[PDB]
Amino acid sequence: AVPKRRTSKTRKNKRRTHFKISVPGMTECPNCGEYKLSHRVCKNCGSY
Amino acid sequence: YRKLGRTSDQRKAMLRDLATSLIISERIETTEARAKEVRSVVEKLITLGKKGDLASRRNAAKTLRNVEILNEDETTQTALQKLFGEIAERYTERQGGYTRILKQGPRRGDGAESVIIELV
Amino acid sequence: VKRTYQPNKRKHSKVHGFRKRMSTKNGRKVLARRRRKGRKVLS
Amino acid sequence: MEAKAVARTIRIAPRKVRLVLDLIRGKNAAEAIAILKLTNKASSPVIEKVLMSALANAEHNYDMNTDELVVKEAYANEGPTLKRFRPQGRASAINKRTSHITIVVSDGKE
RNA sequence: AGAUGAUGAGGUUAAUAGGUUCGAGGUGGAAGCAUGGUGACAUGUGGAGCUGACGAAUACUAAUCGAUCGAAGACUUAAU
RNA sequence: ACGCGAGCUGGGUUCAGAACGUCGUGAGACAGUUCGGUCCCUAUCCGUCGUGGGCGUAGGAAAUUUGAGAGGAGCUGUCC
RNA sequence: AUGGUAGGAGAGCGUUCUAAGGGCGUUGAAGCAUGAUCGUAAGGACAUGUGGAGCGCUUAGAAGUGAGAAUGCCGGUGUGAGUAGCGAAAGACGGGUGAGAAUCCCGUCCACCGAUUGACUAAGGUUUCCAGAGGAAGGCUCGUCCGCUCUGGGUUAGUCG
RNA sequence: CCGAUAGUGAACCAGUACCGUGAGGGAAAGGUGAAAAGCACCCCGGAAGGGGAGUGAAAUAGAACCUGAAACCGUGUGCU
RNA sequence: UUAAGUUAUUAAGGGCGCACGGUGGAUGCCUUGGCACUAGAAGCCGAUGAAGGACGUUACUAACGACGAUAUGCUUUGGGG
Repeated sequence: AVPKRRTSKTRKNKRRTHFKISVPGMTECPNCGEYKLSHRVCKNCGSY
Repeated sequence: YRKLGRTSDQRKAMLRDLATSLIISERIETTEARAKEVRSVVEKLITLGKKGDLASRRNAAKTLRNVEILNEDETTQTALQKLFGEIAERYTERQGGYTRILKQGPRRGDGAESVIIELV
Repeated sequence: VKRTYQPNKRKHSKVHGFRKRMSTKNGRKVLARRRRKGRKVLS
Repeated sequence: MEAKAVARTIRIAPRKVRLVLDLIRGKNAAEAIAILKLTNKASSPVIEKVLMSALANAEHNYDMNTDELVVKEAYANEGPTLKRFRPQGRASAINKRTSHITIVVSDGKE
């Protein structure tokens, strides 16, 4: 129920190798303004 | 079908509230799933309005809430009256559809997929 | 659930309090102690 | 030529800010701004503020062109923590952590 | 198909989902009108009307414009 | 670990209460009986059951496959 | 001749201070960091960076004279881990304000308590009351809001206690 | 004799914050610079923060202000 | 070209070293404060209201000191400029 040994930096950062953010799509808005979110008419100048 | 994280009665009441507000305003901002569910509800209401008969009027009053609109020229009508007068005439010739969903970005307090749903 | 210290201004000032401490020789000794220690409040 | 900007004592944890910082390191400024606009995380607008401050510093103090710049360094360091005795639980402690964010931007020459 | 992710069906040269129309099955005779009955009620119009997930058909609505990644068949020997 | 309570009960025994019989001057005891009597834990490592990502496999891909090995299965009756 | 625990004997290294002598220091002391240096050991120098005022050496003399362990004391900081949890309850839309809104204001609908989630009076608390202003900290999220902060105000008795 | 975990419990807000019904118990907390000359002005930003400029011998001496160790958290790279 | 054989290149992440940063408050230097003592006075008050406090007092004000409705002080003698 409790850990018997502490976790080392190596083990911690190994476990944290799939813990990250992906990258969005970023289809560049052909209409006008900032770059639109894909399949989204973004509130901040999107035209999807 | 979707449960929307609510109980049966809460879901029913929220759906008919959404549909009434949409009939009132003709475009509303909400979440993706709620929109994908209220779509069918409002479309069936418009079908009843196009049928136009008394029985359909009553079966639509089963669903709609009793709300008063402040129409232009200082006139007043109900959502039922609007549905059976104007929204039925606009779509007398169209066969299905009547609604369109347009995605927007996420909200701040959540990461909820915001959406506009609009009559066409 | 019910807890200790149901406050009461009168009982506080009656069982503690300056006149009650001065009414007895041993209560005059706690005041001398608090004065000697430098306590800002004596009662 | 390098232009730098740092934001000190931000009330966000470094573990959380570094996730989004890792996406923009080595990028061009425009695409980095776009990534930050399209990421829904609490630290995105803060990092955007820092980045735009750096670009403004480059444009005003060093007279560089903002069309040919890249994010060279981007990191978050720990600031001082704030201790709070959580009363809701049973006599536990809660550290509110904070970050010093830094981004530097360069044209890639000398 | 599935905790997520995977898997599979589809992305306008399109029936993937929704809607619409028609069905299947389920329930069991809508409203309105008329008639009879003092009245509760019953009868007819009429296997009526209603119907979530099932099926078919129909582009009315949405699956947009796009962007990224992605190789350049070694060397040695023996046969040929 | 008379396999298995960080998987479950808690009938038993034995902790505070009380009673019978016996013993003890007595406080109390027997273990001889009887009624009653609080079972904690967010899984770090190995392990196990499933399920993904990366890289590899002398070019890169889609599909169909061989099978070194591994697992499963293995019961039985009555009647003519 | 030289393995060695209880243990006995001996010789030494370092720390702070004092006496005397002789010296170093803004042309940069002690401390800190690095180094491929010296010594049989404890340990000692040198060089370079940082720092910005005191410090070594020789002989002797005094000790609060050397820590890795005491479920030691005090402070900092991790691990578990982006994990458990975020404290009983119906919300939806529109409009507004704003740098910024699921969470603030207004409106409509809906719903809940209803011998009570209602209204008074005592005890207790003691300015939490009201207007503006504010988002650093507090609020288990957010916040343009607040019982939070700042400024200024507010309690009227012959018959009430 | 101590020189800020020392030395009075207290070098500063001390027998004070705080705990306890009460008798009583009882902390933590020193250092900009010679001189405040304590950053005019411009830029990003809602502000906080910062980048220049400037004062200064010095601003990685900027009030979370002498020196600034280690644990701990990171970014880059040579070998793997 | 066909066989047989050998042997690479990738770093999602990790290890070692080096450099540069942050956190944090040890170390050194310092002293506003303390510890132990020597010598010399004194040994302490109070109904003429004490020791201790509470309320107040500055133009502006919280705390501490000083003071008391003559209130952040009054008169007077003597120093000082």
